[PDB]
Amino acid sequence: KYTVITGASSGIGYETAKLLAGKGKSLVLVARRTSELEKLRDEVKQISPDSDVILKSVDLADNQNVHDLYEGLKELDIETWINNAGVGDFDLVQDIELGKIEKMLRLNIEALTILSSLFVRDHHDIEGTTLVNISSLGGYMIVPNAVTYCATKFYVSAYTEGLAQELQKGGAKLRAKVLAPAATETEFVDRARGEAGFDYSKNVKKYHTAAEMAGFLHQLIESDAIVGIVDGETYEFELRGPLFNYAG
Amino acid sequence: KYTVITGASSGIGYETAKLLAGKGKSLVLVARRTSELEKLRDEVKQISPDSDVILKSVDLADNQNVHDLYEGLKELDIETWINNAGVGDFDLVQDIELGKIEKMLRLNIEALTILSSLFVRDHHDIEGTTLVNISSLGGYMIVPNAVTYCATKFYVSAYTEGLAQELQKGGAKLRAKVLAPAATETEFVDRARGEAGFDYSKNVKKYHTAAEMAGFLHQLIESDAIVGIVDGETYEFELRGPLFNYAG
Ligand SMILES: NC(=O)c1ccc[n+]([C@@H]2O[C@H](COP(=O)([O-])OP(=O)(O)OC[C@H]3O[C@@H](n4cnc5c(N)ncnc54)[C@H](OP(=O)(O)O)[C@@H]3O)[C@@H](O)[C@H]2O)c1
Ligand SMILES: NC(=O)c1ccc[n+]([C@@H]2O[C@H](COP(=O)([O-])OP(=O)(O)OC[C@H]3O[C@@H](n4cnc5c(N)ncnc54)[C@H](OP(=O)(O)O)[C@@H]3O)[C@@H](O)[C@H]2O)c1
Repeated sequence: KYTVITGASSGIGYETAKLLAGKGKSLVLVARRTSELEKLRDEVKQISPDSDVILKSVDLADNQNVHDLYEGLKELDIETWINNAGVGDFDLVQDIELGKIEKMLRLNIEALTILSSLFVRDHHDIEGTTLVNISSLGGYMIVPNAVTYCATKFYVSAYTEGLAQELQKGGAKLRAKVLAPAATETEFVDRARGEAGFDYSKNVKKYHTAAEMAGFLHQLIESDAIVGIVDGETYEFELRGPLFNYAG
Repeated sequence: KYTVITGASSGIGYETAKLLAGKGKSLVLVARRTSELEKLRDEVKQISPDSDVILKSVDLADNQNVHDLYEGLKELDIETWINNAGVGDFDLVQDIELGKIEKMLRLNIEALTILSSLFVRDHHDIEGTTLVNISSLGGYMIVPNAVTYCATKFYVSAYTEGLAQELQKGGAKLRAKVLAPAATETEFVDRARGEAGFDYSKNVKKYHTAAEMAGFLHQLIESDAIVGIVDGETYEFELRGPLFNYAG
């Protein structure tokens, strides 16, 4: 029985793999950097010798890549699916690189939608399955100079909040949860601005570590809440219900 | 000086074209059905003989099609650009057809974002320019049995509210606005559920006509408001500022 983590090679996804390793889970680790994946597998195996680990070097910004990934995993007994892979961009709309933004839409929205839909299709009446989508506090609150990114996270928030409440109204066994982290110390900002070495310690007053966020992720799965969100003012992690208006 | 209307071959975008023709506007009308576009052009020319009308039979669910479209109109004086083309789907996530949902993302989110981005890049400091993105009350309110579509309208809402406030803080001359219609008598229902014939008169208790929505759209342009949103209870058209939290 497997937990699937896209974007496992660094950051939130990486620390989540090490946490579920310590809980003895078997994992499917997806990302492009095979070198990083094989590195994380070794740590998983050292943490948890009897945990089986499958790697998938896959660029999820391509739509058939996404379909092929899920088709390759149907042989498997998946209890948890985590759409963690995701990139930002810090730029005015007038200055964006259309190709980077397009890649972002395809990763942040499409891959997550395709994978959520296929998983929902196949696991909606299977007891004990969970679907976790990673959004951001920026999916509930627009941040200046990250308009296009925030909009992809509002999509993930509204998508997953609606899907969660759809499954509840339908008595589905599958559970669907959305995580909304705040400043988390990952490679997200370096990747977003295109240059490495941004120092959270020196530049950001409030932020969680990736290992902390992996724990909040684990709390969310182990709970009845649809939303696990970091409050922007207190920086507390709160398990709670949907934030967006629902017509049901 | 031209107003670009995507999804002009029916519904809101069509009635808008006629309304603007009655104002003497020149029009770029984009859609797939050349049949419906030519017919509209005849009607526009009868309304307004000296209005120039350019037709563009384009499928905007293809990202290269979207790019080609903008590049073909870079030789025009565009004052207003209206991202109106969009489709819905009524279905549980577990039942969606992956292809229709994917095209919906490509149309509702990507095309709108690509055309929004290029227009902003080229027009932000051109006096008297306006960008209008057509969301829905479903972009501020999740609706059961339409989770994915709502999600795409939440994206359109957050993106355009973000962009609008971005341009304001920067002293742009370009104005960005979002229209959030409620039940609007168009082909939208038929296209979502894949068969023709849905009767608003007999099935929907509250709804605007497509001509009414064209009027709210026009009043939105003739306003200093970022959001024009129909109230779901009273069905009043309200011109107001953003609805989502902004961190600026
Ligand atoms: N960090 C924060 O402050 C923060 C705040 C709110 C939300 N988030 C959300 O956190 C999630 C995790 O990101 P992170 O903060 O941990 O950042 P990160 O350290 O940059 O990790 C991003 C992950 O996504 C993978 N990825 C990126 N593009 C990919 C692609 N095209 N195909 C496949 N995998 C791809 C990366 O691996 P490869 O490079 O190997 O492909 C990596 O494993 C994201 O969804 C992000 O939006 C983060
Ligand atoms: N009607 C409502 O209840 C309601 C409420 C809120 C929001 N809205 C929004 O209103 C907007 C306009 O739709 P409508 O309600 O007027 O419905 P509609 O009558 O179906 O019009 C949609 C338009 O989009 C065009 N279109 C669809 N797919 C396209 C594609 N792939 N490429 C290019 N053009 C495409 C259609 O023309 P072709 O098929 O000829 O290409 C048509 O002109 C949409 O954004 C919709 O979400 C509608």
